[PDB]
Amino acid sequence: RGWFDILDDWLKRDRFVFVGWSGILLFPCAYLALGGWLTGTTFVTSWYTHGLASSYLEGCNFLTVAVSTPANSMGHSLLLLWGPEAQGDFTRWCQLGGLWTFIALHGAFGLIGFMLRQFEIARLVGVRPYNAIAFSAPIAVFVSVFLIYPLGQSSWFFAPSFGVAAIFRFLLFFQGFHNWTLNPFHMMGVAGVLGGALLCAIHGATVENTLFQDGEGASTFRAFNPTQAEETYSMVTANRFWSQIFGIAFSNKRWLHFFMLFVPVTGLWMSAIGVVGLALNLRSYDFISQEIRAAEDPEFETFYTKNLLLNEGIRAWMAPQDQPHENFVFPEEVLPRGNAL
Amino acid sequence: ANLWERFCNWVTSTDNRLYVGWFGVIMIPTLLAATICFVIAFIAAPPVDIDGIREPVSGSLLYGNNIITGAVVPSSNAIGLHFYPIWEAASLDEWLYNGGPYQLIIFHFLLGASCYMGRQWELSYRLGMRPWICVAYSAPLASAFAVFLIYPIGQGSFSDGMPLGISGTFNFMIVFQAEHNILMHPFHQLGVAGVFGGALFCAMHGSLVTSSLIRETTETESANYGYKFGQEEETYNIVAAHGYFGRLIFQYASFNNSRSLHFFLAAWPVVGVWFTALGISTMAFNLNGFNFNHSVIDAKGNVINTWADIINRANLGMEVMHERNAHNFPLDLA
Amino acid sequence: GLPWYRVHTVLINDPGRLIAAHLMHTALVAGWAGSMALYELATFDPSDPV
Amino acid sequence: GTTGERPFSDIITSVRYWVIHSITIPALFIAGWLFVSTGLAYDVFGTPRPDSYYAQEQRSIPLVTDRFEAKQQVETFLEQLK
Amino acid sequence: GFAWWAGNARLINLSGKLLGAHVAHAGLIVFWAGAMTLFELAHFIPEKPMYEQGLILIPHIATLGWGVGPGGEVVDTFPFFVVGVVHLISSAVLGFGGVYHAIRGPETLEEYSSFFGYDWKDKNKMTTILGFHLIVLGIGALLLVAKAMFFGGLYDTWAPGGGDVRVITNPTLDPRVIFGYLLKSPFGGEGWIVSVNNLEDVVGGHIWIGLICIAGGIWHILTTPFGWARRAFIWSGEAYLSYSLGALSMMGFIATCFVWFNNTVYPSEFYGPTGPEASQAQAMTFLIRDQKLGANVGSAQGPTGLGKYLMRSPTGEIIFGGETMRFWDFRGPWLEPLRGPNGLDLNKIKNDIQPWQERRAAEYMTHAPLGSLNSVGGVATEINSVNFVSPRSWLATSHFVLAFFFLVGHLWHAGRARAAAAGFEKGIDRESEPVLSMPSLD
Amino acid sequence: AELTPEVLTVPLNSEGKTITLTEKQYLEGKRLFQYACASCHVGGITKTNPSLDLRTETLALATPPRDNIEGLVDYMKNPTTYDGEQEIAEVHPSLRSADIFPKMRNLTEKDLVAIAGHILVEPKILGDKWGGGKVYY
Ligand code: CLA
Ligand code: CLA
Ligand code: CLA
Ligand code: CLA
Ligand SMILES: CC1=C(/C=C/C(C)=C/C=C/C(C)=C/C=C/C=C(C)/C=C/C=C(C)/C=C/C2=C(C)CCCC2(C)C)C(C)(C)CCC1
Ligand SMILES: CC1=C(/C=C/C(C)=C/C=C/C(C)=C/C=C/C=C(C)/C=C/C=C(C)/C=C/C2=C(C)CCCC2(C)C)C(C)(C)CCC1
Ligand SMILES: CC1=C(/C=C/C(C)=C/C=C/C(C)=C/C=C/C=C(C)/C=C/C=C(C)/C=C/C2=C(C)CCCC2(C)C)C(C)(C)CCC1
Ligand SMILES: CC1=C(/C=C/C(C)=C/C=C/C(C)=C/C=C/C=C(C)/C=C/C=C(C)/C=C/C2=C(C)CCCC2(C)C)C(C)(C)CCC1
Ligand SMILES: CCCCCCCCCCCCCCCCCC(=O)O
Ligand SMILES: [Cl-]
Ligand SMILES: [Cl-]
Ligand SMILES: [Fe+2]
Repeated sequence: RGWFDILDDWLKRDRFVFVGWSGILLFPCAYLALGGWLTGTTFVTSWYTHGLASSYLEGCNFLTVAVSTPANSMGHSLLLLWGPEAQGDFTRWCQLGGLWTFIALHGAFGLIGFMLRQFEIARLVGVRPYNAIAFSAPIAVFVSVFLIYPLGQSSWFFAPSFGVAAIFRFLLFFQGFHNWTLNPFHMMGVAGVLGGALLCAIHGATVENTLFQDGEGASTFRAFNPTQAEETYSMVTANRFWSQIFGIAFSNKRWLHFFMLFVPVTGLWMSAIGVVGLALNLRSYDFISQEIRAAEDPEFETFYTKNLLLNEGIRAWMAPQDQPHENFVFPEEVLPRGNAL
Repeated sequence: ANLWERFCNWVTSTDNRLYVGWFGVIMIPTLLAATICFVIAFIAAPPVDIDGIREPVSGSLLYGNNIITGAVVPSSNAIGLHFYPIWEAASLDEWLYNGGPYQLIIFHFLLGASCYMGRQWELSYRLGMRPWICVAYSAPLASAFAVFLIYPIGQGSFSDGMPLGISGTFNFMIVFQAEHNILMHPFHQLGVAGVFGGALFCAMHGSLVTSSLIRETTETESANYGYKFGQEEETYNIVAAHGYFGRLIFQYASFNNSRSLHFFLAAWPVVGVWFTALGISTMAFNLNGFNFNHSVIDAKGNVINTWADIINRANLGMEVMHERNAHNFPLDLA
Repeated sequence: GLPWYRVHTVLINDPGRLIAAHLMHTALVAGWAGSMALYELATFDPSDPV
Repeated sequence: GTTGERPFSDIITSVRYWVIHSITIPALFIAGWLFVSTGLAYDVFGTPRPDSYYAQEQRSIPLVTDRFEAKQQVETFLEQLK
Repeated sequence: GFAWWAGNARLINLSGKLLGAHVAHAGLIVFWAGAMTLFELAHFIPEKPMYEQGLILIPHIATLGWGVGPGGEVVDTFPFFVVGVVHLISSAVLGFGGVYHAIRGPETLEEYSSFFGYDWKDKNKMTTILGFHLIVLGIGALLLVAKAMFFGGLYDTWAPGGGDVRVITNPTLDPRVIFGYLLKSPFGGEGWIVSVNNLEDVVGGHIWIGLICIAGGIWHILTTPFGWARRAFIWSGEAYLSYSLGALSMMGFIATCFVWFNNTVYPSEFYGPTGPEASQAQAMTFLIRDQKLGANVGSAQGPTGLGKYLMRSPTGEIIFGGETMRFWDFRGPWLEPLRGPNGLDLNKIKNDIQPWQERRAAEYMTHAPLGSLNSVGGVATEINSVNFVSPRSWLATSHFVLAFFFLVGHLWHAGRARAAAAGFEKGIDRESEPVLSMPSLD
Repeated sequence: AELTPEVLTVPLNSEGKTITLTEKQYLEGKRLFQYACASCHVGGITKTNPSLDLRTETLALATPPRDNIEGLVDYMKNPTTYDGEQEIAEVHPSLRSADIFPKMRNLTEKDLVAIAGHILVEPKILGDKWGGGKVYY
């Protein structure tokens, strides 16, 4: 009963916001990541890294503000405030992109803290740690997209910038340059996200429409007691219903709920893997058999060839402005263009 | 013992392995017709002149497509919104060239799926259930109406409806973004929130319940066998689940009422998808996403680009390239 | 019985058969290396390192 | 269902609460206001004023192109306006 | 036994308070009609086309003959002021009656008077209230006829000389025309009732519906539902609401398509060009421009081998080329002078295009119903400059959304009405669970 | 950068005389351009005839030269074709044709100068963007 145990006592007291040992890591880093994003989106430009306005102060709205990535010339610099690029000058730090690494790195350590908090609270309360386990999917996505991806590329510049429209731009980049929609790891992610949304809506709806009548009122919500031992809806009627509507139905509440964990978590892990590939430009860009035929046979056309022409439009039309450091100059006569448009 | 009454009793029988019902009387044929035509077209249909410019697009496996690139191609721009059943063609050869199968499939499928939703009401009534599962399914169904029927109505042609193919789906998405800037449309944003959140809440609920299963099994057997079909006792401890999650955030951010929680699980993705279906359906009438192109300028009047302007550059490259031989005039007004 | 994804837990309290499984894995890996080296030697052209 | 803190609905219906926060809340709003209205926010964060994105006869972006001289590059850009 | 968020459901069996709600709500509808019109008038500027100005009520008034002259030029704004004022005043009268019945009047009506009181399960009384309202509606439709035929007429976009107000002296009575619209296919080149393209048919249809609605109103006051009808329906207030939600939904979808395709009772002079209209107009504009330069537009082969300016439709009709091939079913007063029996007549095209048709095509082309949600006009990649979104896009999108949600409301209340009528809207009786008494499926 | 008198200084006539616009004038001409002209001329192009734009270089080669306040004011009163050979009031908004182009009815002589001034100033600010089309958006 020395100081360590006294501190333990205090960290683990049952207060309105539980702290724990994990709170020491989580709360500063989460606060700082959030604080950095609101600060930058309110006051800080992207003029010197991107050639873009990006704060409310400059005229931007909620959709177009962003904490933009550092300039391609920073490489993968940590861009520490006290480091050799900013040299302690907070203002220069801001203008060089310092807030992006600040947010990304504190965010990373906050996500670790949050997942540790799921472990800590679960241990204290006596539950199994499946929520912590399920949160690994958010972490894998964040690390693969925000850290691994630009680390394989030339710089943090090609990471996503923290903003609504900037992320929209990220999506469109990955189509024109990586053809990401053709990637089977992205497709499994899509199935997991949509599969989970479906499971969510269909399981809630089912429970709400196989309720036992446990009260007299038209509001069925009141007729539940959190401590009652009885299932509040009929798993048997739910199973009959779905067996006869769809052919198959769940029969095991435990598998059902484990399936709901499994599907979106697996989907997100799969897409993270694809993004690791894209860090290396290891794309699912082409089908070789299609290009061989198409090159030899000018009447062969698929939706696959049509989308690559779209991709080529995106690259030539967006690259000068989106990659200013490359000083691309494309004269009018070189831009790919269909007829009239 | 009356012949019509026996048929009626078999139609609505709760003892059939799959429920038929009156909605199913329409659903079974129309879904079979759509499914059979789709399977045959995806394998063996010849190329379809989707954009009416005598530039036929190959969609089927036998004409050099794989699973990812194959599609049943939308019907020709030359047809517009005209009805093109088989019997309106001089020959099946003609019907195939112009994209007839796409029309057959989407109209049978939309009917059969609409009857699918009714069948969900219907069996709920015969089993003594509450009625609103079909309301949840109306979110996906409205979404299929949007891309297969409503968007083609507003643009004037089934040739701009979504292809029945994987890469064709992507083509549709890209061209939609160039013509409508859907990413900047708040109803698509709500749909992303319905779909991301639904996946999130799926995972949350599945992990919280799984976290609080009551010990019923040994280490050497699946915990699933701790639940027996039709047992009356709940299989998990929601108060333990509430005590964990409430401490993870704070107490009043966690449900302790199962009925509210599952209603929320139902409501959130259903409503976000309603909006995203409404998004497609209103961009069918060209009320497009937010346009901040050149919204920021400096004291001289120089444009100061924002990320919206960068988006626009991408959108331009999709616009100038799509359907590259189909435009003769400068504006792509539909 | 055991679910399929737990078949290898029978070794947690059986050090000898854990050692046997670890040897078998080591055998597989070293054998992989031998086979991969040989495939590469059979297909490698050494006539131009430039 | 409680851990000992004063209930929120107790606090913000109380007179002492509003006696204090009818001062602290406007005062912060005003501070934030003045942070921008004085032009301090621009200087602190380095954000270009509407008249200082470009030199007058200039349409090149003042883009940082070096990692270790980046700080000097920006300063060179800022002088090219004064 | 309802929660605050289902609180209006407490009014189901309170006929006097329910009346207050319906009448107060009618007052809100009349208020908005009044107030929105005054707002549109206070902002209106006659030098500009209506569709450059965000107007949707003033164009409805204009279409009825009031305030406009030849070509849609606004001549006199006082009819507009009057419509809004009168609606506005009338909403206080409806507000007064509404709040009086909802707060101070008898909570239920059936004790106070056997005439105004009603029970939802009284199939005879319900059909009498229906029949009364049918009659009102029949009168409603005749008031349109009366305006068209005896009180000034209606705006006719098709009138020779640019459009004008025209009294309608020979409304179409021929049921083969009137009901024939009801039997055209909703598909392209047919368009079901949305294809109605002259005021004679519009007015004759309203004569028919007016009479039919009066006949049917009278029918339903004098009869009770027959036995098949008795056994087919649920007889409850929520079921009746669900039926009307279904109908309003269907009606909203029809209105959406109406405002999108029809340029007769939504004259393009007022509402802007339709999507098809604008697309056709661009092909006209560049056909005109190019022929002025010497292009022989009929023989100009485009890049695909199809005509650049003119091609054939699948049934042979000469039509505009390019992507607008989809839009050849379009008909408009500025284009029809060029149509011969085979479609667009090449000799008229070479010799008889008029300056006013060139103006109109340029205007409609540059006012196509494409625009951003923040009202930047044009294609989605256009820069800021033009502040414009067509009334037709506003009116189509808004009513598609309302139609959609009213279909959802129909499902909600139809399903619930069925379950409450059978006694399980509140859940499954644990002691009498239907499934537990059925044989298992396998 | 800012909207200095030098950028606001534009040729008045083909003789070489010049006139310096106020910022008020410029902003008023931009508003009037949006109200009466942008529906066809957004960004300095011409939607209904892209072969003719409002770039200063193009206006200088028009007959009557239109790269000046007087040329532009006259064009808004009595527009011609690019070679000056035919008057086109019947299909182009102008004061001569305010009967069929009613947005021109309320335009005074000083409005026309502001519109003319805006047209001449804008390529000085935006350069290639003005009249360049989507390629420069
Ligand atoms: C040194 C590495 C190592 C070791 C020794 C173990 C050992 C174990 N794991 Mg762990 N595990 C690891 C890495 C490791 N794991 C990694 C990297 C992950 C993340 C993917 C997991 C995720 C994981 C889960 C989720 C579970 C285990 C479980 C178990 C136990 C039973 C496994 C079993 O019977 O599988 C049986 C497996 C099969 C019969 C077939 C699986 C075939 C796989 C999917 C594909 C084939 C791969 C290929 C043949 C060779 C590998 C290539 C490459 C790795 C070199 C056992 C103690 C289980 C447990 O906890 O039980 C209590 C359990 O549920 N593991
Ligand atoms: C058009 C919208 C509308 C209308 C007309 C009504 C009407 C009604 N509601 Mg419903 N309700 C609505 C929306 C509406 N509600 C919504 C959106 C909600 C959810 C927030 C509810 C929730 C709700 C509940 C929970 C209950 C009702 C009840 C009632 C009824 C009794 C009200 C009462 O006793 O309050 C008395 C209220 C007051 C005395 C406060 C003042 C109200 C007045 C009327 C303000 C109007 C001022 C206006 C400017 C007057 C102009 C005066 C001059 C022109 C004459 C009444 C018929 C009650 C009911 O069914 O009883 C069984 C009930 O329990 N409603
Ligand atoms: C459809 C709507 C409706 C309905 C069903 C009722 C029904 C009723 N009201 Mg309410 N009421 C309404 C609207 C409505 N009112 C409105 C709008 C107002 C405000 C003006 C009132 C104010 C009101 C008061 C102050 C009282 C009632 C009372 C009554 C009851 C007796 C009515 C009676 O004997 O009149 C029989 C008929 C007449 C007296 C002659 C009325 C003929 C009218 C004026 C002409 C027809 C108008 C036309 C159809 C539409 C208007 C024109 C417009 C288009 C410009 C009855 C339950 C009484 C009650 O509850 O008892 C305590 C009571 O004291 N009503
Ligand atoms: C708001 C209007 C309205 C409403 C709600 C009702 C409601 C009712 N009517 Mg009344 N009716 C009305 C107007 C209305 N009527 C008018 C104006 C007339 C004069 C013509 C009649 C004439 C009338 C008669 C003669 C009878 C009724 C009867 C009935 C009852 C049975 C309705 C039924 O079974 O429909 C369900 C409809 C069907 C089963 C068949 C409809 C087939 C349609 C035409 C095909 C539609 C296909 C397609 C999906 C829609 C597209 C349009 C299509 C025409 C192309 C019910 C209480 C019956 C009753 O009991 O009277 C005592 C009866 O026999 N009504
Ligand atoms: C970065 C940095 C830092 C930190 C900072 C921080 C910590 C900050 C924070 C900040 C903050 C913390 C901020 C905040 C802000 C907020 C705001 C800005 C909000 C807003 C909101 C709103 C706007 C809302 C509203 C609404 C709407 C709109 C709609 C719906 C409803 C609602 C109500 C939601 C330091 C110092 C370390 C240094 C280094 C750098
Ligand atoms: C007995 C003996 C002997 C013999 C031995 C031998 C003969 C051996 C062999 C061995 C071997 C020869 C082995 C090998 C192995 C192999 C393996 C083990 C493989 C692996 C595989 C895997 C794992 C893969 C996977 C995958 C795939 C398939 C795809 C892609 C991805 C991945 C990579 C994952 C001697 C004489 C010496 C001595 C005496 C005794
Ligand atoms: C029941 C209830 C409710 C509702 C209510 C309602 C809905 C009401 C209505 C009411 C109304 C609906 C009202 C109305 C009123 C109106 C008024 C009061 C008017 C007046 C007018 C005036 C005064 C005019 C004037 C003028 C002239 C003559 C000329 C021009 C200018 C001016 C505008 C100035 C609530 C939910 C809240 C709650 C619960 C119960
Ligand atoms: C005015 C006009 C016109 C005319 C119109 C007309 C003449 C109308 C008609 C209309 C009508 C005449 C309609 C009808 C409709 C009907 C319906 C809408 C139906 C319904 C049905 C249902 C809903 C049923 C159901 C069911 C079943 C099926 C089974 C049993 C049960 C129940 C009952 C549920 C025209 C266009 C010339 C032009 C413009 C103006
Ligand atoms: C694990 C906890 C680590 C948290 C680190 C906190 C960072 C402390 C912020 C203070 C940085 C000030 C440096 C700016 C001045 C340096 C001058 C120089 O470059 O030599
Ligand atoms: Cl394409
Ligand atoms: Cl075209
Ligand atoms: Fe659950």
